[PDB]
Amino acid sequence: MKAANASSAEAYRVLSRAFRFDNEDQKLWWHSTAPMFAKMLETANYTTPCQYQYLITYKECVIPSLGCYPTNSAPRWLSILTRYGTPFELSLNCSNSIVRYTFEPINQHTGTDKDPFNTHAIWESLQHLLPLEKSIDLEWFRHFKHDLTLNSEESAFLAHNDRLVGGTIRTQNKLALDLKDGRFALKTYIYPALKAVVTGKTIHELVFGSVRRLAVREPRILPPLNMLEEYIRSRGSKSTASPRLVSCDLTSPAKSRIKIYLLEQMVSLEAMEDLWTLGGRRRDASTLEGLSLVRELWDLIQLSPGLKSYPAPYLPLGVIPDERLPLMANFTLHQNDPVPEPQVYFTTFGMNDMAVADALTTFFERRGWSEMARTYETTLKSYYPHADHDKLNYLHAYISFSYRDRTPYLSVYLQSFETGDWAVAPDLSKTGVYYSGL
Amino acid sequence: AANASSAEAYRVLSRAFRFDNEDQKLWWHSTAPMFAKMLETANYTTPCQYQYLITYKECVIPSLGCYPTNSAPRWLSILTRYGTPFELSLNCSNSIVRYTFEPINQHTGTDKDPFNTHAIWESLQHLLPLEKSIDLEWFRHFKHDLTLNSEESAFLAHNDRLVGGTIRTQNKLALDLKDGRFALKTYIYPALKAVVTGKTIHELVFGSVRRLAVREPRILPPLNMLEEYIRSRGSKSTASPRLVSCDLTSPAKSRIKIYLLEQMVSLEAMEDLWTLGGRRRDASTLEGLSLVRELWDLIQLSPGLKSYPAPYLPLGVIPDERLPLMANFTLHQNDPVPEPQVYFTTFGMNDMAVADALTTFFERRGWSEMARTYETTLKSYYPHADHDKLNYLHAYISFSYRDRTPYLSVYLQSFETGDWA
Repeated sequence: MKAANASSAEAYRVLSRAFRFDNEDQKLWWHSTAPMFAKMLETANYTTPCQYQYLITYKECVIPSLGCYPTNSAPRWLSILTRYGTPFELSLNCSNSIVRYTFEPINQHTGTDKDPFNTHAIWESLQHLLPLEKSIDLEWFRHFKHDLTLNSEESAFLAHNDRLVGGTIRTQNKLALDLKDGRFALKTYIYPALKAVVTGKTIHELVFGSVRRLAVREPRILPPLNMLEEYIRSRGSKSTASPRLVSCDLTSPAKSRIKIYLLEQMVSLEAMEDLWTLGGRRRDASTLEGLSLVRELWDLIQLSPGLKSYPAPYLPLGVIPDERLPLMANFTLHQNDPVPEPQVYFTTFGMNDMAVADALTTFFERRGWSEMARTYETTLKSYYPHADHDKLNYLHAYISFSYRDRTPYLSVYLQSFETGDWAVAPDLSKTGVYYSGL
Repeated sequence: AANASSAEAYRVLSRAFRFDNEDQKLWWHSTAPMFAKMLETANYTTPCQYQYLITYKECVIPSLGCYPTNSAPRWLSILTRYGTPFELSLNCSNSIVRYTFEPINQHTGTDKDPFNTHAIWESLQHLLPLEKSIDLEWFRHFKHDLTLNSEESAFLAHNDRLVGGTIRTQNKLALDLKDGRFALKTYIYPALKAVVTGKTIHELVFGSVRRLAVREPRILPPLNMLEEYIRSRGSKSTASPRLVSCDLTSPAKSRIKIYLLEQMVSLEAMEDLWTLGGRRRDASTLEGLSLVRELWDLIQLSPGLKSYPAPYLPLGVIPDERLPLMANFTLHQNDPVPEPQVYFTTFGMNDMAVADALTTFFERRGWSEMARTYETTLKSYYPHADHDKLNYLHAYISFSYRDRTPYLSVYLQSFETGDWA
């Protein structure tokens, strides 16, 4: 029978009738991403006024910061945000039905000699969002931006010496919005890799150094920072885990959570357990309860185990993945908890989407999330209603898990590009060095 | 200002040739402008240019599989970082062009040959009649010992967790084009054989050469010395055996090479391979070492330990990687000491910078013609590229030194050349 299509979502259709677009790229970005976004909000039980509110802020404040509409046939900025280098991604917190999105701000100077590593554009996006949420605070943002991203003179140096960085993805920072209660919370993610190159320091040194400087004025983050650094040092110089980025909430320093992210190139349950417990340092009842759910998710998802290289820097659009990625975990430095809190990522990108959806659905049923369980797969298909669904192997980028207040928090991060009726407006998943199938 | 698609032999043969499928036609136009221009610039006579290009088109192109794109299933070869199964190389010291390829046929990657261990025999069938001096005695020995057989292939296909992401190439062929003939070589990759047999690659390679040495005892002394050197590096060594190659010719004339991957990119690591940990201290070794050091200084490889990279890259994607070194050791039948050849693995580095470094090296050896034209010719292979931003043309540079003669070869991206698209 005729199946659900996200291009039918009413808020999408109504807003399309109302909006001014002065630029073809913004119009394309809207029609490419809004069907899925509107459908995701609807299915997550956002009220109709909230659906309008969040889509309008997205169109007016965010779309103009997404750059040219991405194609393989013209130059575009390649973002670390997705494997295809596109600068936008939706995520759903399945436990509390909160929609989130992340984007990499891009403007006219991005990738030119005025801003060759895209270190300046974020300020222009912040200019547009700030008036809408008076609780936004940039104190920590400013600190990490200064310490962990390229400044103008480092940018000029690296641009003139760009053979040092070749095909490296250049993203310095992204923003994320969590959509709740007619408001939004803003977060930043900061990528110190190129700052490490220009300074001759390691990412570890930059990140731990910057947080320690912050801890002079906010001493409450020091105990978990110290524990995290001890855990890291205990793994030795041949460790499979390495620090790669930081994030923080753009809110009052009293409340903001700093997260430090470790890439974990060993894909194994043992590696994920070691991260979850920080090498047996984090052993309390609630942690061990959460660990049983990590193990259940591990068993359901069936990631391809073993050591993983870094992948190709990006995939051209239209290309079917033939790859498996490292794991990742991050650690929150809670102001009221001496032990860092882990969140782990099951990196599913490249795996069969219908099998991942089945694993998620089983997990949802086991948690008694009966709404999520019966709607998830039908809704996911509606995002890409013209696709050969059983062959897809790139919709689920990763699944994140944390356990706090004895509550499982599971989020899915999903390909968000050319959704709904876009596709109408030789089975590669099963060849190459990996097999992906139902 | 030159364009490889102007090469006369390429233009003329393009007017002459029958192609029965689009894949072969695309392979020809993709690779032949560079191939023809390379033969021209290396001073091959006109009849030689035609002879080698015709044999390539008729005997090799039909063994290259489907034309590589990102939108259709294809065999991913270990020969290049993009998984394409063809690569040209130029010996810059003697102006000899070589090409290497991985035989592929209709059964490659199917349940009949899931690791592409059988296709090579068909390619050999097409080449054998053209060159009377091809001999397969050592080939059959090494292929038996070091590549997967049908049973092992079926076992690994049903236990794919053991293979997971790994590039599956078992064996490649190489042709050296000299004096109206060609010399045929094979490279054999025992990694998956090691998985199924439980042997290390070291055990497989050294065992197989020891077995051959029963019939050819003259290879034993250099093999023993090489193994002694490897053993002296211990169990945490940054260098490990990865593959073997040999000539496909009379055993009396054939050289076996054993290849070590060296994860530590440093002049120290390079020198230790060059001297076999101080075992080679003769005048000739030291003259060669002088040039190794000069090349190291000019090329400026990024030093430090390097991980294995992604198994391959999608076509079109510029790399962000720096790679391990490699060295091989020749077992000469008339020399007790193994001879090293070292590889400066340049893939991922700025190509114009590497071409500048090679140009300086050539000038310094008095190779005036080579120095004057190297960069112009290289640009002519990819005439529409933004040359100063290229970082994937020079895969690696190899170097050996013997009989007062420095042998420098370049191995080059060979795909979508001249006026492509």
